Amino acid sequence: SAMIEARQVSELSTRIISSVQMLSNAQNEQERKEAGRVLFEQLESLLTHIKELGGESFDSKLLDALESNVQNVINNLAELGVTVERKLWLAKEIDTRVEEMRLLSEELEQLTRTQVQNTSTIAVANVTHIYDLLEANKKDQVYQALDALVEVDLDLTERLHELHLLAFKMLNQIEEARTLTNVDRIQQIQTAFENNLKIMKRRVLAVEDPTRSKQMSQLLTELGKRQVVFTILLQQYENNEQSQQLMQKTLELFSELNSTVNKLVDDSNK
Amino acid sequence: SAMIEARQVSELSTRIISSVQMLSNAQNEQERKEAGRVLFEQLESLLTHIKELGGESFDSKLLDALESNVQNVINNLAELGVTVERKLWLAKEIDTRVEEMRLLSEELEQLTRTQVQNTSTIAVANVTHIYDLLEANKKDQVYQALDALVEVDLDLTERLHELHLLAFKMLNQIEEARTLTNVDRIQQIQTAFENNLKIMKRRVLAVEDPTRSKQMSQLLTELGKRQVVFTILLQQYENNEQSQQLMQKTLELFSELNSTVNKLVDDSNK
Amino acid sequence: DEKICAIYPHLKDSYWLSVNYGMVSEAEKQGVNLRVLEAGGYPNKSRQEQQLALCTQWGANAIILGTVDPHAYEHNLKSWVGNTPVFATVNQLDLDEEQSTLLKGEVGVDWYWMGYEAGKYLAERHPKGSGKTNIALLLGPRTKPVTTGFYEAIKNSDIHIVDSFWADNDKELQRNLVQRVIDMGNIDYIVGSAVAIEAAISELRSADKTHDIGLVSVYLSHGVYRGLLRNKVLFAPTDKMVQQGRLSVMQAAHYLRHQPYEKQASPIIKPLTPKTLHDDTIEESLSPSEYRPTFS
Amino acid sequence: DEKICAIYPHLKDSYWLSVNYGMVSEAEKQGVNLRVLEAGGYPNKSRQEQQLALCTQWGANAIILGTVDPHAYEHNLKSWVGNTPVFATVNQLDLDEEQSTLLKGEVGVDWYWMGYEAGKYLAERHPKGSGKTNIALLLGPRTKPVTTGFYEAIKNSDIHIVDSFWADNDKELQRNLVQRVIDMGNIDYIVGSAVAIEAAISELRSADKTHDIGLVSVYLSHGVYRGLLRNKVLFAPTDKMVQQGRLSVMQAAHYLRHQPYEKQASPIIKPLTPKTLHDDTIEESLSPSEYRPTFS
Repeated sequence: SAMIEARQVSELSTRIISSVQMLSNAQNEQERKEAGRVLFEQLESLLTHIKELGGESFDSKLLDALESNVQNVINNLAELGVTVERKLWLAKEIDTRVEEMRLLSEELEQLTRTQVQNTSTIAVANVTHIYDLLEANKKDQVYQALDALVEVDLDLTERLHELHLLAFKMLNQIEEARTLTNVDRIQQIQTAFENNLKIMKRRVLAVEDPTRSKQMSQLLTELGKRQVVFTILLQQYENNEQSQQLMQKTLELFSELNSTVNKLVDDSNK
Repeated sequence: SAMIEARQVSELSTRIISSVQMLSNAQNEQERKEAGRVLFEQLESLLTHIKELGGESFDSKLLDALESNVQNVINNLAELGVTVERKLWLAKEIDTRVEEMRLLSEELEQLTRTQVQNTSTIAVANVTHIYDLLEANKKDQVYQALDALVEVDLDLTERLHELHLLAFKMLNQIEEARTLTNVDRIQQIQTAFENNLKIMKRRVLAVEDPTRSKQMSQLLTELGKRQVVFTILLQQYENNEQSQQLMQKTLELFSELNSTVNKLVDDSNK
Repeated sequence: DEKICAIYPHLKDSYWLSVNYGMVSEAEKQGVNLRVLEAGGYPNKSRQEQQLALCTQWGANAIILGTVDPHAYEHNLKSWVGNTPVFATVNQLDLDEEQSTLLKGEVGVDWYWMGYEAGKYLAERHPKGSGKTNIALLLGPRTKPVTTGFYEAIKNSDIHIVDSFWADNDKELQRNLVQRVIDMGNIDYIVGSAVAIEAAISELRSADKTHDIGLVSVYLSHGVYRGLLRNKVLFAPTDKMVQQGRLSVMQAAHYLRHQPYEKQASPIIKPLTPKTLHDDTIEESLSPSEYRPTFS
Repeated sequence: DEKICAIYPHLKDSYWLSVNYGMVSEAEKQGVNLRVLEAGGYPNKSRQEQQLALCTQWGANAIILGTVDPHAYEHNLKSWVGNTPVFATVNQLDLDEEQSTLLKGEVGVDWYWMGYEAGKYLAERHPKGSGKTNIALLLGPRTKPVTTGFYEAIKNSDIHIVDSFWADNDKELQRNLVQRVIDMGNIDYIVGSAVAIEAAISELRSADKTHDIGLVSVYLSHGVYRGLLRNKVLFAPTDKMVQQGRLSVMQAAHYLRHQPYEKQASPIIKPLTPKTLHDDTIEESLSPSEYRPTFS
């Protein structure tokens, strides 16, 4: 009757594994609740059988090595079931935190575009003015106007294009961040975002324009704060790594469990 | 003696699975050559044993159902071992094809920056000229100069900033493409790259500047061609999807195989 | 000092930069504490909703609002501003009877008349039987007042609208269309938005087609203005952008200070041609040169 | 017509735009078929290598080359151009004895003398014992000829170099440094690259510190020039960028047409101050206005 349970165990062992894999590749807090809930029942069975088979022998050394193999297998499915739990949370967090950052970065991109825009209009307004000065033959004020056109407008038009270019890059980064799975890229974008943010923070402070500099410095310090989204972007990866090692562990444990349920199916042959 | 092989099979079954998983998560054409080469030997053993056990019974219905279960398990490890083979190739292709595109996109970004640059210098040169015209009291030519400053320079400065902004976006896309694992993002970037490329291709044709328009139109048509990198970026995903389903199949097949090696361990009890 | 919080759809063009100037200028003369906020642009509905709410938290005694969409806030205004007084500007802000409680004033212009004025210019230039004339219509985004009025003033005028192209109101988009028009080469005039005429000015110089295609703007802006000043444009109506800005502040100030004020004020549209740019007329339309966007 | 293929490190500044003009201008007068190529910028080594190779495939009879790095091609030139004749321009192109086979000519200027000239200006402005004077040094990227020569002309001159800042030669980078200098506020002059002086012109206006800090450029460009013209700059030397461009074409043409030519030509540096901008002197330094980058 020990062979009756042994095979019964070897049989349920396989269905368990295919239930953990299933648990692993679960997506919402439903496919998780399921692939796991059945993982549960399948386990309570591996136990009833592992228990009965636990009577067909009384070898101290083996009965303990069995009690042990079953716990390890249980803690594993446990730690793994928690990982798939933590995964769903990280995804929820990241997707949330990113979008927050996007709305900000997008505001900043538009706020810098808006300024590039204004500089043009004003340059045109500024040139129109020169036509008047020129008419009235106020030749000095003309020279002075042309000076400003260069020392101020043409110079600002460039500084702002440059600034808007960064805000644009900084946005593109936040857009790629939400679906970043590759660890090296997460590494790269993180420090790139950190460096960009820094020069950006400095370029704005120098721009002589009250309300606008504050607006931007604010947006920047705010984005700077949600910068941690990158750390948690790593944990995502770090955790999926775990989730995979655990799975590979499950196999060694089930192998070890049976390599013992077998040594046990004997002794009842003595 | 049939129980001697049955357990022997159940034992090697587990070590095989953990060898396919290992094969799966292989990276260079070496960890592949290995995790698989041992997958091979472990298989040639599952066979010697599955063969001997093939003698302890002569039930036509079962002996055939066994011959069948073993082939399916073999074709599987086979199809899977080919997938991990195709994977390494796709990675090699993509990483290559992307970099090709990057060098081009980067050239285009610099070529458009270079033009923004020139427009400034010329605006300054153009304004300097007005100082002379103003001196000589050639008041007409001054008005005309101011006209050009607006109708041509200030207008070009914007058109080019806009163009350089696209080339910048188009580059950022190619930089994210090489580590794109997420299918939806690959979908998005692909059509985004396709749409951008199109307007870009049009904006340049209108820019009145001989050598430069050709240069860019060339770079653009060239990038347009390596656009397929996106399709193969999907195959990457499409293939990794396969590779995972196959793994889940391996379990059902090994389960089915033993669910038969067991029904077979009997009949030798008759 | 009373706190007035203005809110624009955006502040990236000659128009609103000019409205801004008047709002800021009057806000000074009127002796009130101003604070202006600009949404990201017309498609930024959410942003403006929060700005409306932000204006309230700031403790605005009165809120001037340039809707980002007419029918927005129609059944929500109070859930954003609460019980604060709102004065519409430039854009039509229509609200349901329950929400219309807050509307203490409106400043604007019927854009039908803007297009009409442009239409009338062309009509008198080419009356019935004086000779068929071809037009292109770059009026922007997709019935529209500007369009309707333009058509009404054309009715019975030997002027023919060959084709009509629409596209967002972005420079590079209009420029594209303008070029499309230059290629069909059988047109004599391009009636379009200020941004399109602006584009056409350069495009027509580049293509040397100046003197071959006349430009008529459907509204004013620095650029279209400077274009007029330098005979690069034929006509443009002005709806006094600067003045609309003042009026709105005046309303709000008067209301709070319990003074008399037209509940529905609106400047008087005025036609502009190169030989008729009257100083006092533009001073109430466009912001001065060098003047930069001010927010308080 | 002989085919001459020129190759620059880049073509994004006043300098090379000016070299380009001369190369294109002479190339016309000289009656040869020109084709110019520009690397992405100085850090683009690979790109230039392929352009060199591309020039050969084009069948260049002669190749003018503005190295992206002196020691590059030092032991490879032939593996890129083959057996084609190369003429160095602007930048020093040194090759090993085996590769020096191709060097049919060199056009350039010793930049030590550029910095020297700027140095000399300041030295005569403040001789020994006339009163301590403080300088800032924004010379760009990290011994350097410009620096060395500037120091040699300062030696024994009551002029003190308070601090020295380096950074790439980008406008926004120099601007940053310029601002850093304005804050330590105990400086009287800023000797820097044309791009830095250009930046300082605006920064000093913005900070109203004009008339408080003098600007000395270590080389010329439109902008630094216009800055001189309008007394916003005190001094700048010119190494005749336009002329260097001509000379190089002249060499190449003469060589191929078996004519006499200086194997190592170099224009004559000339000092520039607001009251001394001689037409013929700038005509050989800066490209004309409106002139746009030409590649054939």
